[PDB]
Amino acid sequence: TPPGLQTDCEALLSRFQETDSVRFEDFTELWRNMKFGTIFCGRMRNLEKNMFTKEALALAWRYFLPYTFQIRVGALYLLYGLYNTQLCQPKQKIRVALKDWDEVLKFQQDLVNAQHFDAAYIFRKLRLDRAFHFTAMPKLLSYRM
Amino acid sequence: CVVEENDPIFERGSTTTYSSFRKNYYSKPWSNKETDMFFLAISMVGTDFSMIGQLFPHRARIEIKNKFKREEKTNGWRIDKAFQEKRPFDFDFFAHLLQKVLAEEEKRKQK
Amino acid sequence: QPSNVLSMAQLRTLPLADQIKILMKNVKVMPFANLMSLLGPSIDSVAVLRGIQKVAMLVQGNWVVKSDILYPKDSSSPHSGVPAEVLCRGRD
Amino acid sequence: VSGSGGCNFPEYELPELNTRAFHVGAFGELWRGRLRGAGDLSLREPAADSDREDAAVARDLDCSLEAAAELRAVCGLDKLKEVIPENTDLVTLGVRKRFLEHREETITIDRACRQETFVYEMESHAIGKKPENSADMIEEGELILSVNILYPVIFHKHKEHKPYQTMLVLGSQKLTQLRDSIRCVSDLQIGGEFSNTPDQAPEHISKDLYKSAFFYFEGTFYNDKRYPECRDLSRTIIEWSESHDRGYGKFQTARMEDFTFNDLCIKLGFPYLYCHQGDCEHVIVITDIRLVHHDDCLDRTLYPLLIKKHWLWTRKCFVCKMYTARWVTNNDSFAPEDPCFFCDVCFRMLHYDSEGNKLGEFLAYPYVDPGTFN
Amino acid sequence: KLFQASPSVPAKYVEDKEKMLSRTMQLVELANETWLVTGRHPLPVITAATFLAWQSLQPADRLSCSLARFCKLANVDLPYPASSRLQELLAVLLRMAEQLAWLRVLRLDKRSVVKHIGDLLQHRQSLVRSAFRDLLLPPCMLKSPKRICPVPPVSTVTGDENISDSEIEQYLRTPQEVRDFQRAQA
Amino acid sequence: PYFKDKVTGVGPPANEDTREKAAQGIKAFEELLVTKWKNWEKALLRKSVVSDRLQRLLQPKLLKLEYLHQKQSKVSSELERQALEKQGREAEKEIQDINQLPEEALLGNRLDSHDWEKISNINFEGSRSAEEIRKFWQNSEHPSINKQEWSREEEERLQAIAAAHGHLEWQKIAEELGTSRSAFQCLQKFQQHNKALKRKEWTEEEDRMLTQLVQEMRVGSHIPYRRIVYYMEGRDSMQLIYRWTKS
Repeated sequence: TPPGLQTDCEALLSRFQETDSVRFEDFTELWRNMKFGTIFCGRMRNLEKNMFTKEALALAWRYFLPYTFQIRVGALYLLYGLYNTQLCQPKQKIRVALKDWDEVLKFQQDLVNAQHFDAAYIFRKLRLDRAFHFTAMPKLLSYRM
Repeated sequence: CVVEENDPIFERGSTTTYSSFRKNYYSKPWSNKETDMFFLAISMVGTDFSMIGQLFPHRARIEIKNKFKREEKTNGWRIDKAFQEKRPFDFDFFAHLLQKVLAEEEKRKQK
Repeated sequence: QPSNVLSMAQLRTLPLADQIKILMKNVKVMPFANLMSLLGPSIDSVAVLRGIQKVAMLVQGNWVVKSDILYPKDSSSPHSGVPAEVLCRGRD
Repeated sequence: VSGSGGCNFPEYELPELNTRAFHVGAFGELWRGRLRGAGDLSLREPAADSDREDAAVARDLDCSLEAAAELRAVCGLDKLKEVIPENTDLVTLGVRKRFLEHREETITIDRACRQETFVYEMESHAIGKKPENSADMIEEGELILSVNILYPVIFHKHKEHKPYQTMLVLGSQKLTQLRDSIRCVSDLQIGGEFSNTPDQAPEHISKDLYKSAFFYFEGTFYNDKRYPECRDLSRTIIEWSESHDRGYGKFQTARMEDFTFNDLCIKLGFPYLYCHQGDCEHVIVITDIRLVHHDDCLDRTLYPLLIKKHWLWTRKCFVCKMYTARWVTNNDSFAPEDPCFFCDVCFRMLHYDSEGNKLGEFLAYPYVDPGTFN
Repeated sequence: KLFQASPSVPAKYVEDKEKMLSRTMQLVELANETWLVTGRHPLPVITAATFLAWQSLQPADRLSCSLARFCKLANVDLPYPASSRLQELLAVLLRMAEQLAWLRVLRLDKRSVVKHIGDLLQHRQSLVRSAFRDLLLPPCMLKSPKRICPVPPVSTVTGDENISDSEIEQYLRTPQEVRDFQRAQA
Repeated sequence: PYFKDKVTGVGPPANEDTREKAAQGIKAFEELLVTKWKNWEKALLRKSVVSDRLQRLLQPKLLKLEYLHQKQSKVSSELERQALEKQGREAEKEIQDINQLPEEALLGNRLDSHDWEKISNINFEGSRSAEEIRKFWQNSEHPSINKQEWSREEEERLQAIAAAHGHLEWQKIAEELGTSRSAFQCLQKFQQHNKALKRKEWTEEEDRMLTQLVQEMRVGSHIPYRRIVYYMEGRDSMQLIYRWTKS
């Protein structure tokens, strides 16, 4: 896992936890004042940036599944923003697990009747954007290394 | 019926087997403070091994007899000095020293 | 559920290579056309050729089994007891 | 023989090592069933759009066109931070600046990223490529499995030889396609002695002669029966396994041209075997199982194209060290080494005179260097 | 069972029965002539000799094999003093190597003499002769026994008939100790 | 890492295809490798060769001494006992002189008869092949080998003699060179210090073949110049790089 990207993700998750329960206004004000996304292009190499974004999305989704709705929505829409601001050529898809799809489906079924209008809208937009690529493990795994 | 309670053993090679001659004795060595308090118990009681074994619960009377024989065969002056000196029999303080020795061996095992 | 212990069915049930090897070890003299007719028309001529070229040699248009196939390394002459290498050299 | 009874979800067995047994065909079927698909078409958008968005939100769970407009106006690129990433309290920016300093110190411009550019090109080779024929279009939801094939039987105990090749395979396709696509240099290798006749063209290579090959996945032996010159080493394998009660249960045998990747019962992260040419064994590690996507290769005639390759160092001519060796000599007096290697011209000029007569006694064999495919 | 190749034991461990038996016989004759079996159990020495022969018949593939491993492979109860007998026999073999010219220059050890054990047994006669020229006793006796069986001071002092009654009095148990013993053993 | 999935290594059966491969002798990648030599390996080789030579020289003398001892123990005559003792002392003095001979002549000439397989399977535990040990001792370990580097005059003499020899066997070439070195080191230094053959100026067919290679087997921007040289003999890496990288 990436050392600094995980720390940045945890910091942003704490920032979203200290905000209101569920409201995009906090997302807007945070993006406006802090602008957590700073190291996206800069002056780096092709594969360096590619692996950076890949590990970022992978870990941000792996973290998505005990912490409350605040943390959950924060991670989900950090991923949403990182995908929608994808100026790179891969348009890297967010890595997902098999059962994670059914989990998010049950989550949407719950949102159908709840005070999560904006959240459901953002998740529907992310789904329509074809941004999810599902696998069996959130990472790559072998037996030799 | 034996519901997989025991496991088969791949021993007793039909070819042949040898002898051991040493089965159970497997004594345990003494220590400095233990030898000191043992000489004290000797000076306090005498040579009757029954009482020595009764007062030493954690050491066997056979081991006590072996130690006494070894001392008689190697260090005679120490046994002579022990018999010269005498101490009245104490019970409560002896039990306190036994508890102290238990704590000491516990600390040793911890080390 | 001699070297001719296996029957025709037990032979056909074996791979083409083993089939050709056994046929050569048994007969030691047989044309390619006869080998093809015995093995069957459903088997490829190139396959039969590749199988026979490894366990036989060409002699005046006919195919003769190699000497080592008949005389393994651990075998010996049944009449004189000489090693199999000398028998193979003599047959060659 | 039916598949092992197990749930489609890959429940974990060991921490971050591998999951339990499961089926592939039923897995893919349930995967396609739990979705809608119809998204691998790259037809998002190249006018009346407000009514379409209103109908979409009405059919969906939101049903709020004003909220949809507000959210899409908030989520835009005109409000996105090229510029030097500094003047802001950050954490990873320190590591970034340290890496940039190390680059300016040691790395020169943009190079030495050989494997990186290789991965980049091998991944771009499968971006939006269309098939030659319209009937070769990969249907939506096709299973794509990533497989690592470790051919070398030895490795550097020092480094563990972490990287190696990695390929992709389709579920609907047969395992014979993967068998034939495996780029094993042992197949190109050739036997026989050609010292007296060096100009003789090597014919009937090991690939054509030793057609014996088979797989082994969870006690299932898949033996190729496509060619009439294929033997059955699984016979001897089962004989050895059954000759003594070694704890190995009964194993099933099947054909390789009748079972596809879907009918297999595999474990992600578990090593399986692919044995051919008698002793040429390959460790198969099926790492990931993913569906087809419009960004990936949509041509079924080009799904086996290896996605990651390894840099195999070639054996150079031991004499001149300028050319790659092509012949191996044993028991050669003129050779400076016992297992010696020579190239064409060097071997010709060292082991033969101007006329071409064999000078000295030796044993020459065609040496196919490992780096023949690359 | 190192004669016939069985399923468990691979072929590398299988050796020649006649040659291994002859080697073990030579080794145990050397042990009997070097004062190794006298006073000690013979079977541990036999085990050590056969193990050394099995290792010398192929030192390459058997350099890492141990005594316990060999016992487990052969399905034989490992004797306890077998290790000590093996160490003593290896020391004797090292002495024979030092006696020999090429071996003493090679400067072998208890782990590299197994490959030359054969050369030792080839002419063990003169080697053992020279080794005895330059006896085998337990290690507890060869620790420089300067004072062998020290002469104890003869003390035949007898007096007239006794010494005194103070010793009788100090031997007799006092009433306090009698009552203490009675209370303790009540 | 392990590559023994199916057959762990306890009962691996030698199958028909395996024995057929062994018979055909297709040694490709695992049964022909080689590893660099080490200083302790050199020391072990020297010691083993010296010990083998000394043992082969002493075994006849040891057998003769045993025969003399048997004669002494079996012959009860006193007249012949003096001659027996004289012969025994003569053999003892011979052994003493053999052992006193310095450790410079007991190594043998460059080409002598020895038991390479025996020495290998006894000392090297089979790690080093008999032929490899033979070559290493014949052209890399003999004490008469000159250790000093070349002054480039040996290269001049070698090329001058080869220009008339024809570059066929280069054994008489090394003999005429006369530097107390092995033909291996000679040819190594020669082909390391000399210039490339420089087949011919760049040509259209060669350029188009290199272009086809760069189009069929190239990945990204890196170009396998070694793969290029493999199919194009008579070139050098640096010049080929600098030339093909431009125009």
